[PDB]
Amino acid sequence: PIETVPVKLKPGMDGPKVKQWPLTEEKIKALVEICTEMEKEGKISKIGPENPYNTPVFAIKKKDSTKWRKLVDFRELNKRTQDFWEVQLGIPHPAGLKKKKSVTVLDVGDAYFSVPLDEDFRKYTAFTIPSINNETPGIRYQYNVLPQGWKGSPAIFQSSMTKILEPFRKQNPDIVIYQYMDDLYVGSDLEIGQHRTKIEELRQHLLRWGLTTPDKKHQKEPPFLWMGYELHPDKWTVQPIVLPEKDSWTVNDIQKLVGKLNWASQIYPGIKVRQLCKLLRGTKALTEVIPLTEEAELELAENREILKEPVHGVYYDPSKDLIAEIQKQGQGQWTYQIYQEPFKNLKTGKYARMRGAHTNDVKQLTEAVQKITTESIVIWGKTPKFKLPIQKETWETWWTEYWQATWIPEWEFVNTPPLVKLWYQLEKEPIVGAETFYVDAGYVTNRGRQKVVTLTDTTNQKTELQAIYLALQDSGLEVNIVTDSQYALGIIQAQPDQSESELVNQIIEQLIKKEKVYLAWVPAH
Amino acid sequence: IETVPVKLKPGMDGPKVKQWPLTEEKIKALVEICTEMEKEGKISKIGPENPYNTPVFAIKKKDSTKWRKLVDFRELNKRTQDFWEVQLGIPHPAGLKKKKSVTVLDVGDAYFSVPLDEDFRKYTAFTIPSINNETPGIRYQYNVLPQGWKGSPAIFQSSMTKILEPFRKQNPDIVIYQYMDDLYVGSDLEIGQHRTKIEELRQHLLRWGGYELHPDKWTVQPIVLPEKDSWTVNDIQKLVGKLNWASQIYPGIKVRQLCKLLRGTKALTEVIPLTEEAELELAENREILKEPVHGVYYDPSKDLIAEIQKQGQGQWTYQIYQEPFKNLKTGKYARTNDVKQLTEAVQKITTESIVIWGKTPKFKLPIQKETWETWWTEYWQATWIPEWEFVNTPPLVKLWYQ
Ligand SMILES: CCOc1ccnc(CCNC(=S)Nc2ccc(C#N)cn2)c1F
Repeated sequence: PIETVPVKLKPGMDGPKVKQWPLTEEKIKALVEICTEMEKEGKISKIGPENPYNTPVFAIKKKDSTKWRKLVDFRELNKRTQDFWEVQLGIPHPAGLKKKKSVTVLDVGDAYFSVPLDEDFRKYTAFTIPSINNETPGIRYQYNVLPQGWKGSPAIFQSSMTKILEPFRKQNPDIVIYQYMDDLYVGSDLEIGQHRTKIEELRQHLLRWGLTTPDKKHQKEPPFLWMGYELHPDKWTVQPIVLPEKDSWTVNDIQKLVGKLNWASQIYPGIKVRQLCKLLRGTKALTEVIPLTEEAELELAENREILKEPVHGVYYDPSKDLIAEIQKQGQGQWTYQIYQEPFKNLKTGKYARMRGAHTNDVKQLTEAVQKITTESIVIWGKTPKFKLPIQKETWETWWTEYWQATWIPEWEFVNTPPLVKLWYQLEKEPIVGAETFYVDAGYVTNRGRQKVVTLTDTTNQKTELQAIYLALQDSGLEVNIVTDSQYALGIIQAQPDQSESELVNQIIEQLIKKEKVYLAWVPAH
Repeated sequence: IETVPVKLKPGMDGPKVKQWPLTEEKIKALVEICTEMEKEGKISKIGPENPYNTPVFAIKKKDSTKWRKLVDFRELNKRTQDFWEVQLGIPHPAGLKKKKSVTVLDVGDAYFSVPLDEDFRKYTAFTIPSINNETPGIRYQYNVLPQGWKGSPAIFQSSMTKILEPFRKQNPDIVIYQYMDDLYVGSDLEIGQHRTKIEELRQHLLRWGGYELHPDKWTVQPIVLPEKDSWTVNDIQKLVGKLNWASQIYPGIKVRQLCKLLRGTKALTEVIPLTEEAELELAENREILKEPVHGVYYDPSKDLIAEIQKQGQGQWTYQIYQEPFKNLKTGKYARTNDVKQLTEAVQKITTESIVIWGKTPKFKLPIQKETWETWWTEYWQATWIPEWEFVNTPPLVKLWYQ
């Protein structure tokens, strides 16, 4: 049988002592029968009036079925049971799989029941079945195996399974098994019949420890509709996305759509949601109907196109390098796709995350690179060779300049417009000949120029950039600007090309225009 | 054979740290190593009853094709009780930091001998991760004294001095300091004569079962002012700004005569001759900067902070202080890529801290967590791990250091 995992209650706390809710005499009977079957098979065992502990038990009918089912409430117990390592949350992404000749998944029967429970804990699983007659038994039992609905059942169960599987796996390196709750997904490049054979070795091997599996004639095989994607032994896509042809769009509708849209991006390249995504501005209620904008309609229609033809992602070929390519799908938007074979997509994807109020393509593209690397390390345990629309000369320039340190893996330039570039650079030295503006809301130049202004609804910082702006404004092709705002300085010294603040974006505009610009900082008073 | 009952600080519980994604290569490496450590009963697979976790990493050794398992017990150590290391608890030899040359040895393996208190074992839990989550992940916990845990060098201390008192007695001309898994050996002998005495210890250590630092040649890179032919308004300006910032440290810095050259909205490039009056001010400030601010003493009860700046072209700068502006040391580092470099500086700076004060400082790194977390293990070689934090450097600061 399986070796028991020692369980304990959280420190200080004691076992659960809960009163059994009242029960229907009809149920009282139904249970006694269910709890006899269990006692007979050994899954549970009648205990003595010694054990104070006790959790309530309920009776329900199998959804759309006519009979009785036992349901024990362990909430209190679970609040008293130590924390376990606990199952994984992260599931395998399709693109990480290697193609298998054949695959079949098995549903494990009464797995939790086919697993023992640490005796020193068995008591804590105590419950009672009220006796019909006013003065009669009202028998108490306690679990012997893993209780469905109990905190540590999954972990232990899975854990146990891994132990059971160990051997088989060992002598069948060709086979690849994936544990997922009460399902075993098995894949192999074995020839059809040979496959179906090991599947029989397994099933038995499982039966060895009471683990029952479903019978071939009623098992489950591809296509495998798994967590959002449709999995074939050769390729993979997302489960077909149908865009509603609604006439009246509401706020949930959109939010819902936008969400489903995002989903696709991981494989359907070119999907765009911006136009939809500014249909949500100022919205007042989850039920507000928003009439679609022209570009939104343009977008929706355009997305329907991409969704119309099913596309596919292929599997990971551990024999070939991974290749990564990025393009600028627009301001803030970057698209990328990973393939091993020339455009043989394993996965695709977008990147619109703006890290900070201000940024430039170089910085952002790098961040995109970083995002991908991370992702890749997780899916294929290795970093891809990048193909970027930026020249080393361009990169390495901004590189050195920046205060933060950064590093992009082995990467190759790809002359595929648009190309990321720096629209401007601050002069490293003050300019000889250029006018010199001393900005503080106004400025004063070495050439007599002045322009003190006042305004409405401003921020202290906002006023500072304002000045600089005016300076760029009224200046010629080459300017030397001097300021005391260390804030404005940091921003511009970053040489951003994009920002949320329109103001900034204007200044940026000025800068791209100038021939030469020297920005200098000076002390307070 | 008996195990000294170790305990976490009061109320404290075990670490449940996340395990950063590791590359295939690394995992394999860890899989081989651990499989071995298992055979030798050093570690053991654990059940789900154990909810604790410590990050593990694989790093390559300097001048060796072999891989080394690096466990990040940073948190565990953090919540591990203290040990009476006051009374005969080493502590720290002021002599070492000047003993000419010093070599660092990894004695981690020495720990594998001593068994670890069973009740404490569960906290050493760690996991070898798997790609794309195909499988559960190999789980283990240490049975022996684990390399990297602060409890190890302590418990072993006893037996450790035991094994060293002889060599000490033999070569009292040699300073021998232990830190976690490292052994700092200092001496003034000549190189050839040094590397030899080291090997004598290399083998004297085997009797029971590769760096090259030069402590004496370290110096406090101070703040410096430009010294140029002619001085344009800009120069003055920058000059004054820097001066203004430094004044908060060295109060004797006057800028009066310098700011008077700035009266007026002149053109940035206009050359300003220095009026003798001012010329002396510079001269003075210039002389006040020739040395670290007086009265900056180290406090053992306070955290030792470290800030690095990317100076550019492969040049970095740092400062070690506990209290703002009150720098204990200040230095620079010159070379690759930003990260490799950064990790090098880091390791170097830590080493010094250890050697000098006997503690790893807390670094404030000018990088992005994701990046650091991605490549740091690629070039890291130390056996300890300082605590770090990531920050954005303000443009002016980097300026004031060069
Ligand atoms: C529904 C997919 O289930 C699985 C998920 C994760 N892991 C496995 C084990 C074997 N996986 C590998 S490498 N091969 C593949 C390949 C194709 C398909 C399909 N259709 C399933 N698994 C699975 F079978």
